[PDB]
Amino acid sequence: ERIEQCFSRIGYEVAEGPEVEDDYHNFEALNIPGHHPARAMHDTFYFNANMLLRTHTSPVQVRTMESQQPPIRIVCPGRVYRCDSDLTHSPMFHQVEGLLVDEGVSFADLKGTIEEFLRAFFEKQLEVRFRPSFFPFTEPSAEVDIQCVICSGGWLEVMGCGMVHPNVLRMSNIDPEKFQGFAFGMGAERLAMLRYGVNDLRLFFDNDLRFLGQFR
Amino acid sequence: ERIDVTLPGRGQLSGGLHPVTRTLERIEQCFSRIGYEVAEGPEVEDDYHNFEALNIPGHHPARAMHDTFYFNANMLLRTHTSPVQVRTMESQQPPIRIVCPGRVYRCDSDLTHSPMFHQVEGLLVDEGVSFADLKGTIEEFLRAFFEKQLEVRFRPSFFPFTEPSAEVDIQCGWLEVMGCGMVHPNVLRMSNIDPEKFQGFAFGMGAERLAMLRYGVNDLRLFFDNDLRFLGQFR
Amino acid sequence: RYPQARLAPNNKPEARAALPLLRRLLVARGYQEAITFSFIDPALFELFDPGTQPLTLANPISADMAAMRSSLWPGLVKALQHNLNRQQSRVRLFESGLRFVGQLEGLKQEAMLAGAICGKRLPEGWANGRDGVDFFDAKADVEAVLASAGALGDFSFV
Amino acid sequence: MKFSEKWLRSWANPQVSHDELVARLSMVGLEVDADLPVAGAFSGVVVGEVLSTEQHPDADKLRVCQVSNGSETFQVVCGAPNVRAGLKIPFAMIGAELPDDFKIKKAKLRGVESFGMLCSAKELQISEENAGLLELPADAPVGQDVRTYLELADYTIEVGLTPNRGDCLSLAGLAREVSAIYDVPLAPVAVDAVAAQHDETRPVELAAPAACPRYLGRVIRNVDLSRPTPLWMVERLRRSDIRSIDPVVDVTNYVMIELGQPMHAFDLAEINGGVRVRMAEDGEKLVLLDGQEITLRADTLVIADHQRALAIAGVMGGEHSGVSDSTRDLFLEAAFFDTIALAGKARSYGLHTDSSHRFERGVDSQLARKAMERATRLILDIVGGEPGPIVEQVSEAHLPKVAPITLRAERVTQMLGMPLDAAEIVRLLQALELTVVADGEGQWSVGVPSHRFDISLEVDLIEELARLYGYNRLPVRYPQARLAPNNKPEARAALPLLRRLLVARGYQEAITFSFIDPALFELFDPGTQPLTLANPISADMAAMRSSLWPGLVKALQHNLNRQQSRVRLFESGLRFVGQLEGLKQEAMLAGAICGKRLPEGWANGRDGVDFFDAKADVEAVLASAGALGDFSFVPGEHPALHPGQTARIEREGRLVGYLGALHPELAKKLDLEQPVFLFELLLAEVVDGHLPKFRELSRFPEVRRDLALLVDQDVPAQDILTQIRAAAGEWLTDLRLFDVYHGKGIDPHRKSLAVGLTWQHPSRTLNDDEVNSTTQNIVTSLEERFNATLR
Ligand SMILES: COc1cccc(-c2cc(C(F)(F)F)[nH]n2)c1
Ligand SMILES: COc1cccc(-c2cc(C(F)(F)F)[nH]n2)c1
Repeated sequence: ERIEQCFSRIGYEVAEGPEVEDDYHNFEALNIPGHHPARAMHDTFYFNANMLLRTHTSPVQVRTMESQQPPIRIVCPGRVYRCDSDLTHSPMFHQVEGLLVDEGVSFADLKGTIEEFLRAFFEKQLEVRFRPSFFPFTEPSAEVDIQCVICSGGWLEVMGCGMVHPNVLRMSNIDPEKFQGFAFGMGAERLAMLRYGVNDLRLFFDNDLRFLGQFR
Repeated sequence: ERIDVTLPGRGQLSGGLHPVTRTLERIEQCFSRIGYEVAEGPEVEDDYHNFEALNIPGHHPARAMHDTFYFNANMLLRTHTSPVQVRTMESQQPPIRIVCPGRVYRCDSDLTHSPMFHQVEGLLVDEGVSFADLKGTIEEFLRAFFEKQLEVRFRPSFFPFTEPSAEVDIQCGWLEVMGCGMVHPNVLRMSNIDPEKFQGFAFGMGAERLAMLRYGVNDLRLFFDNDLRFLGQFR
Repeated sequence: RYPQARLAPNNKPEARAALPLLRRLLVARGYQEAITFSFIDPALFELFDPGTQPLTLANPISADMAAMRSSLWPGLVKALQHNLNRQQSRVRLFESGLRFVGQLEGLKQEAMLAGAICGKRLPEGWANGRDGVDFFDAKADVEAVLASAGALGDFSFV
Repeated sequence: MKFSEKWLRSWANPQVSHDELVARLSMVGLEVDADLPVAGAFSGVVVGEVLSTEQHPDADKLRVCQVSNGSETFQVVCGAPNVRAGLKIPFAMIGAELPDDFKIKKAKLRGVESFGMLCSAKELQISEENAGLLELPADAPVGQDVRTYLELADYTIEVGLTPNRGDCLSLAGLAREVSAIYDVPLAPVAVDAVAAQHDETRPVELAAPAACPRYLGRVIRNVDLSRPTPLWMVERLRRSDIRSIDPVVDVTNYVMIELGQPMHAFDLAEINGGVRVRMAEDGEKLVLLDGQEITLRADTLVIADHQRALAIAGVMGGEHSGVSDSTRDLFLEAAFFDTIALAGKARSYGLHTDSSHRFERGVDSQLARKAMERATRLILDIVGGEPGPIVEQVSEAHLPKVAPITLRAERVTQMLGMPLDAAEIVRLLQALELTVVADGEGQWSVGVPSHRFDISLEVDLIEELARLYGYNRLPVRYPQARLAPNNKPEARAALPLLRRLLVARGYQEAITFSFIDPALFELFDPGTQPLTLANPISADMAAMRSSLWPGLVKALQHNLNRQQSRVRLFESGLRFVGQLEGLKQEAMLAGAICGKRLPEGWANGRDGVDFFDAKADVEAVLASAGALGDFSFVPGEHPALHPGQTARIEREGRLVGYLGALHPELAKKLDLEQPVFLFELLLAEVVDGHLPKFRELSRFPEVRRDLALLVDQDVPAQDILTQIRAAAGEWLTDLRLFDVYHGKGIDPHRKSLAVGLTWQHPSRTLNDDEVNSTTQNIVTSLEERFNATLR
């Protein structure tokens, strides 16, 4: 609710999609080739050769890009699934993904958006760090760090972002010469744990009333 | 053997909100979703904020006791939520994007008019604001509010605080629903905003009038009687 | 045209009980929302606020609309009896608005949330007890409001 | 990718401390995962040489040694089983400070004087080898500080590389970055060509040039594979997490880690008629060096001879073709394998090697020759032998070629939110070894070097610029937007609204797994085939839920077992209905309750929750958008619910959902002893409502009449209430069922329904005659439709 409010107040529309997705929307449309390791059964839950449980809410952003022409300002909260499960990782979790596609969007615009969102979210004028990273769907890309002012009980990685890849737009009929865009992703449980001081991620899916009752 | 029927459920059920409250919430939402901040101010105001700052001269008929409720020579009950927009302009420098819902008072009362009522006023002050920007804003607001792609008409009017100014009509052969205009240079100047660098637009609307159009309410007096037979209809 | 804006993500703090939130809570708790005139009869004002000089209007619309309210209670009670006289038994109302405390020099204009209840504790129904409302019914309503932002412990009823 | 900083600094030295370098690395896109010292701290330890050993005359486990530090001979008593004359060892002199505050002092061990100590790797925190003394190379410099000699003043930096930086999978790659980052000279290893000593070659055929456009081969005759890998190489490999196995593998690994070129050595005797670089035949069998017997596919590139496959190209060598103890001659290989042609191939056989990784990520297409010469020199140095000429087989047509990219300055300024100077742009791009030629005002033609496989577009160039400039040095702006006022329709019950309503109504919000146990699924949905996962995490998480109920019930009993009596939970989420072809993914709002109706309190009745408590909760939700009248609760049946206490919820005949008590048989099966009440609503049928349509308020009094109605115990109350409304005329303002009686005062198969009927005329007062008239028509209608009677 809190993540959505930060953006909906500034013109972002809440977009939803199906949890049972296809290879095109979940991978192909996002510049993830057929031979890419993310597609494997070691990371992705499958029903058959083409149908799966979505690994991210990125397919929702794809379905939006196909349906309409820019401007696009969307936030995509939802349940996502990953085959890699143990402590620190659950087979099901929640993440919010964002997308802004307009005529003159920059990496400076992205930095501004992310830095202000984190400040708004954590209710502090905290330091925000942008480290170069990689994603098939974005270029340039960054891993976003914040200080330990919200503890580990001197930086913490909280989210990722980047400028939408030209091929990602092109594939979804958006001219990369006319339109630029930025996208971002974050894990809801990671954020909740930082916010509320929750140590064990497994408390989120047990539904013990002694846990739940603490958030009244 | 332990069978039962489909009788009503046990206990308390929900009540509801007042139709004006529903209407104010709705008006605010149209703008808050696009960067407008909700601004509030006092209901007991001074002559400066309520009139002088809004380019209403001392000898102006609106100031008289036939229209304005007074406590003394300088203290009154606000005739509009415009003083809130003034207090905002004094406190900060542009950009300003605000909506000002609230209780307002007018001495003129009988049928079609109540001594107390609600209105929402808007203000946008930035570097390159135009009358085209204002038309766009108003037309899209009304469409959003009445949930229809209705025709919007702008008729030239007058206000001391705005120039140019317009009365805004919508179909159903037309109905006047709100007023607006480009903020007067003197209004900005008085509140330390340079009219050479900054332009702005403002708008005003009556909540009860809008609620009456939306819900089919005939008599404006139903709004302040609080008859449960009236209220219950907006659950 | 539609005006351009360099807008940044923002939000109010998480741990706060806003008035739109509280209104809906009271709705769910079986209350109807009333809006009453801010200026009341000086005699009514005196009944609820003995010894206080109201902030009185110089040109009131009528004499029974001359005093600025220092409580939403006279107005709520009046709306409650308006209904009682109109064949209503169970009247559960709430209002939010300003109170006017003091004379011009030192005047406090504070936002209040007030509520008034009467009649049976529950609506008339086959599954419902015919007990009349009491203090502890209103208490639960206040408790629910006071706990809306996870700070119920910060409050005490003395 | 792990490496020794000392070795990196020998190529490109940043002139900043370790801490500064490790910090910057992450800030330029090479995230450091670890930085550790190569050894423990100690002083006064030098290279010593054992001149003679003698048996200690008063302790058999000890030896009396004469040891030189290159300046003086000292008598040291030693108990290590490997201590012997000629041995080069770490000599800790008197005064030396060893780890864990161990100061070497003078000693008289069993009547014999000892002027120092000889050390093991363990004693010095070098390795965990305490088996004996750390035997140093025969040619070690006697007297030199052991930390100096063994390069112990060093750290191992580990980088978590991104798939686009395959070029950084070597010291050559990483040093090039450092040189760019810090604008410092790059000094790569000078690799002199090794001259052929003979003319023996083996032919090489490129049968698949599209998958291997370049292949280099070399004959190395009469190698002594009994010889050891030198310490410098073992240490360099170790500091990169490569364990020493054999001299030949160690060299091919060393060259790969040093330059980035994976290489392979074959036993020349195992090559029949020269090399053939070709695709495998379908079902071709090859035993790898690790013993794995792979059954190959026609899409897989192999290195073969004229008889059979020898290796799976660029991933792993075969057992037969590979070096053994009996090997006297070698055939060295350094080739370029196309990344596209190799992608996923190792994984498809369940394999992953340092070679497969580098080739998939990209190996500099021009590198093979420098690598070949380097590995030739190292092989001759380590195991001797005689090199023949290099056989280079190349396919010019299939070599990788990236077209030059035009970079526009305005596009850099736009993207970065600030302009960069032309000199700065050129300097940065040229440091990365890109070819920058000016192409008019604020435009360049840039060429991509052979080691870079991630650069093909203008945006990739801008990324490089941003990266090396510093992401955190870039400006901050908020995106512009032409925003118009907008809103969703007024008369709608959204899920955030409904959640808060349920909260206010005393519910706790649960979130359960979307995939459940197929056996649990079967309990709630008998006879339905769930949408089952092909690769579930466990077998009890194989079925996609068709209801939020199994999950809610399970969370409810989780709590019951945890000393909870009153459990009131709700969940919102998708249901999965049908198989892929026709699958419906609908959002649901479900709730589950048990225990006392009210929490424990002095003022609260101790009655337990029932159907009508859950009913009120559903009613409150269904009324959220002023459309309660649009819904009907009809007696229905559901397999998970009690058939005597189940309501089917409908809107215009369409199914909204169900409300009921959990079936006692299901409870038995789940070991649930308490009654549980469930509801589930299809959100699509709940969200729409109606906008208020004002109806004028009468100035006149209302009139009420009460009716006590005797009806058959089984006739539904809503059927009667509906008949009453139909027969009450136009002025009925309210109908209330205020009591139900099924007692002794009447027949055991009947029930009394006490109803209150209110009428109000909008324009006048109602008279008693007309009201009694209307009342009688209601009664008459109920007598004919239900054989009803007044009490
Ligand atoms: C950490 O997750 C992230 C980080 C950065 C970008 C994205 C992303 C990009 C897109 C799309 F559809 F526009 F291409 N969807 N999501 C996701
Ligand atoms: C019908 O009400 C209206 C119509 C047009 C303009 C305005 C208005 C202008 C201002 C201020 F303070 F900014 F100058 N406040 N309100 C109000």
